[PDB]
Amino acid sequence: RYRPGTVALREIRRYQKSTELLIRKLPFQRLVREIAQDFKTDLRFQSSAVMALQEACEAYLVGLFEDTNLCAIHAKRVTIMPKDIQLARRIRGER
Amino acid sequence: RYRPGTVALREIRRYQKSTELLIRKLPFQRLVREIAQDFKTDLRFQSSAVMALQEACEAYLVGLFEDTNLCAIHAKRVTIMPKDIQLARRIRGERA
Amino acid sequence: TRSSRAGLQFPVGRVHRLLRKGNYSERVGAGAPVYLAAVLEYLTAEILELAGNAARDNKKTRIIPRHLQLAIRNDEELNKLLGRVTIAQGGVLPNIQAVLLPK
Amino acid sequence: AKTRSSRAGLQFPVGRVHRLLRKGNYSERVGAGAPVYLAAVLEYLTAEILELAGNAARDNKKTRIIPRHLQLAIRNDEELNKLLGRVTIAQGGVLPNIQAVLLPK
Amino acid sequence: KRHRKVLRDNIQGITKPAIRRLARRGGVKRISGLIYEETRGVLKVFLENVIRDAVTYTEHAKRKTVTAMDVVYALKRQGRTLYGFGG
Amino acid sequence: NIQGITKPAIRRLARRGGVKRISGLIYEETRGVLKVFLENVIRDAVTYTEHAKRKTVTAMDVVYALKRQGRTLYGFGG
Amino acid sequence: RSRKESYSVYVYKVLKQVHPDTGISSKAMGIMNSFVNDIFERIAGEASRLAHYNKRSTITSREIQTAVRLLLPGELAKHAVSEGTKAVTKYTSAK
Amino acid sequence: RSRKESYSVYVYKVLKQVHPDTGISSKAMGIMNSFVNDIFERIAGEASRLAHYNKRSTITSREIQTAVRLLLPGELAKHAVSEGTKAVTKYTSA
DNA sequence: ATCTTAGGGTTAGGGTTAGGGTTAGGGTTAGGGTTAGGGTTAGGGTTAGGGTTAGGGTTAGGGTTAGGGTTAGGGTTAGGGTTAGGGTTAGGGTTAGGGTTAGGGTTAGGGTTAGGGTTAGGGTTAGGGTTAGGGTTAGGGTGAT
DNA sequence: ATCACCCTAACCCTAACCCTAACCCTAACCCTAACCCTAACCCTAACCCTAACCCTAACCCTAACCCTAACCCTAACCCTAACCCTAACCCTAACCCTAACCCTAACCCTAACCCTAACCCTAACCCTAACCCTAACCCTAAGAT
Ligand SMILES: [Mn+2]
Ligand SMILES: [Mn+2]
Ligand SMILES: [Mn+2]
Ligand SMILES: [Mn+2]
Repeated sequence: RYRPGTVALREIRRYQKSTELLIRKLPFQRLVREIAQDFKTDLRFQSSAVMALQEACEAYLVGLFEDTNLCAIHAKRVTIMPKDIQLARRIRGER
Repeated sequence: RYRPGTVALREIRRYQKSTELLIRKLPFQRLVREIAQDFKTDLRFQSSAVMALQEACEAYLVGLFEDTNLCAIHAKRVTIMPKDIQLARRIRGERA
Repeated sequence: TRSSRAGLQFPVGRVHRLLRKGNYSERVGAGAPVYLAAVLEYLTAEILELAGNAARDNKKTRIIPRHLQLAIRNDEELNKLLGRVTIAQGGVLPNIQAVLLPK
Repeated sequence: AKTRSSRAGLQFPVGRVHRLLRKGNYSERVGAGAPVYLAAVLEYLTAEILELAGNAARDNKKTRIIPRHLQLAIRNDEELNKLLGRVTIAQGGVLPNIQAVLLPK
Repeated sequence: KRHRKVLRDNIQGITKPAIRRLARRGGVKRISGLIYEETRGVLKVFLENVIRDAVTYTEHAKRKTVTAMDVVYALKRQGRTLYGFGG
Repeated sequence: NIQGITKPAIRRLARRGGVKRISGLIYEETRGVLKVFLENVIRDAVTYTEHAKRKTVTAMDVVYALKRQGRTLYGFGG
Repeated sequence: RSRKESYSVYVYKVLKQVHPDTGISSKAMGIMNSFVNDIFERIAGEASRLAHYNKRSTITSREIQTAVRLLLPGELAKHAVSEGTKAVTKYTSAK
Repeated sequence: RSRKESYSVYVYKVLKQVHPDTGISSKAMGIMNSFVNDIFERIAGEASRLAHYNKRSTITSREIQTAVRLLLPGELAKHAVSEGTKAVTKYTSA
């Protein structure tokens, strides 16, 4: 049995060292068609159009988790909380 | 004698409801010409060019003090520290 | 005038000249300056409305930049549209963080 | 020499650059020197990126430059990182960095 | 030749393990329980904004198919310029 | 001249920013941040002045620099 | 000297139309002119790119349309598109 | 179909001059072409505005140069201006 | 809360400035009419996205133990804040010179237009190497005795 | 502080897939000539910037005091990591078809070119109301009984 934080630190090193997408492709494609179709019906997506979106989302989210962690560390915490995501988005001017 | 944090809160209300520039015009104009000479010698400035810069600086700084305070409050503090200005500037993407 | 024909105060004539002069495209449609002048006039009207109301509130008759600032930052949509713009002599909106407020 | 790229001593296409400037709606006219200067700047910067990326390909033991390499090269150079600061390299990944505060005692 | 399937609750497709992985690349040591629904909220807003603009481009092109370029053009607008999918 | 932007002038800017209390190290940090802001804007403004083959930095040169910096200013000509 | 343009004449007209008993300061008008120029460029530039993307040599009311849809807010774009379509229709009516 | 342009041919040339024993992936080249196009439009657009501001119809090497000076980091800009001035001079010679 | 204390918005007075009603003519925009091509038509190829079948194995969902990080407390030090009084330096009030920006005219040449010419490079096919994925290998650092 | 076991890193090679060198043919850039309006020179107006003087007085700084916020340490809970296993559902390589895209031939009207014409808007002036500046005033909490 590993101590709490060990597998966690190992995971950071694992995923930081790679490029593979981290969300599953079909669940993500469904979310895209859902959101899109519920703005304009009978839309088609080029396979790459969805991939371009997924790359964008994950790049966005990972960079947000960076600022989020900076905020949790700022408040002398180790664990990220909604108030950190919120402050990062506030300062980023996303509101 | 007013309690610590009373004149301070009153000051926020004063300057928040105001628009006048808060830096003195001549000390500011000097800083501008100083920085400029370090860029190109014998430069002239239109009166308005300096005013445009001052308006820009103060607008920038006030908005930075807003994010800074948000950071101080985030860390359960009331008073702003360099680490707050730094975090505001990092998340703003001004800093690394 | 073309502005008269479209029922606008804003200049259709000028807008057309600024579009082809401005290096946006080889050609400009007959409707493009009309639609643009209309949008520009609408947004001018929207700002002047809220600002004039804020000027009215300040016991004032003339709109000053403060009024434009209060109007812009109090509207969610104008604040978004002019979110990365600074109104010279505008000031800030009054807002004290509740955490700072006394006991 | 015969191509305009040959005359300017460039690998990048002066010919194409001129066409793209004219057909891109930037100005009524384009100077003879403008596409030459631009092709040169574009070629310089691609040489600068390819240099650092090829070096990172060589460390990761690879023969071929993949987007990871372009990402490591971009984000490890202060100036390229600034130039491409609001750009996303698809399949680039992140730079490895754990905050020292998180590290064990 | 006939009717498609209704699409609902697909934000739950962005699972807790998938969200953890994104936080690990972001270099996060520990994750609160409320983070998962919050990331879902933030991701939905991000996609709504991008897809809205992409679909506006598709529509302008008088097309039914959202292309990689439409997504690329949308991201550039959002100030999230993407390399690799054309342009 | 960087010391011309005094501790009281900096406190006023923090009050408009809605700050209740200010650390002692803030004054020298604001000075650092303000100098960077001006260096960046004036550098670009002077680059415009220079392109115009002018000696005099105009309001427009400052306006053009700010737009570039993504700090668009309303009221100085453009 | 040399001639200087302005939206002054129109801003005053539109003001006389919304607030017939309200005036405007030299600086407030400065801000109004700065505002008109910024949005003109924002829309004209977006429309310039739209025509370009779609390999089309002309900027039409359709390019202005979707630029407004891209640049304006949730409800302002709704009304601006209405006011624009209204102006064009009225113009097409009057020779 | 319809023909599609690319900086592929040149990126490969500039790669061989720099690292003659290194290759490039289909995607990495995708990123390189995206890079060339972005900076082309960043410089061309800035130069377009410069000529506009100064009431000039033409974009010259002078508009390209101050655009580079405005958009590039200090030292990249320093070398790009050198690289550029060199190319123009050589071109004017030939 | 009830006691004195400051200060800031309130009322009214009457000064100063700059809004906005005004003059003229300059240059912008409009209605004439010709000219050319961009873009609107209908059509077919032809690519390709959506939907389907298929399977199996990764990856997920859910509950379980307990570490160990989060957040309340109290109790220490000192850092900024109020207030004060001496006093540097800022802000107008109001001069003159002259380098600067630049209107405007004369003229040359750089940048465009044109069609034929041909060379570069896009899109085609295809052989072999670099990378990938499955087998065990050892050391490596982890966390219990 | 010693030994156990889970891990990643890294060796082996077999494995495929993607790179890059080949083919060629299509299409863009290149050469040339005459084209013109831009931007180059030139002189020199009339603009506005900097330079130097004055008078306090609003404003900054040192050095008065004590409030209470920040920081450390501790010890309360309980949130959230790590691990296990079952079964969904993703990924995979297929299959197919038709809507969707877009080529490329035909056509016409929209858009630009030109000139001259009225007509709008800029630059200017000058008046006067809105706003500013000052002193006395009530409201309104502020800190201590
Ligand atoms: Mn502990
Ligand atoms: Mn102290
Ligand atoms: Mn020539
Ligand atoms: Mn090829």
